Amino acid sequence: GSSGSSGMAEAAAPWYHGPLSRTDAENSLLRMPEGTFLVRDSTSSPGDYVLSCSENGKVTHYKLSAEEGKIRIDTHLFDNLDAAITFYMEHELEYSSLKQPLQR
Repeated sequence: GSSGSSGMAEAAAPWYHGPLSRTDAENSLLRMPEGTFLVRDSTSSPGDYVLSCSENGKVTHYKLSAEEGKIRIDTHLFDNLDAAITFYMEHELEYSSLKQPLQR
């Protein structure tokens, strides 16, 4: 058909970047304004995730650990990743709230 794969792609969330490293997350978010965020596979723990954020003139990283198939981050427990992202849109994370997904 077309180019064709633009249909879909496939519908991981706009903020999800897969097996991205820290250095690449940091070189993207240091170039973006504050409150730009992404989620990636965890560089220390297969099946955990990591939220990375542009905050306070730097880049930050927070673990989204798997707990009975739900998502643990700091002390908080959410049903899934999009609920954890939505919570840090309504509330501040550490230095600011989430504002926009990193482009791809």
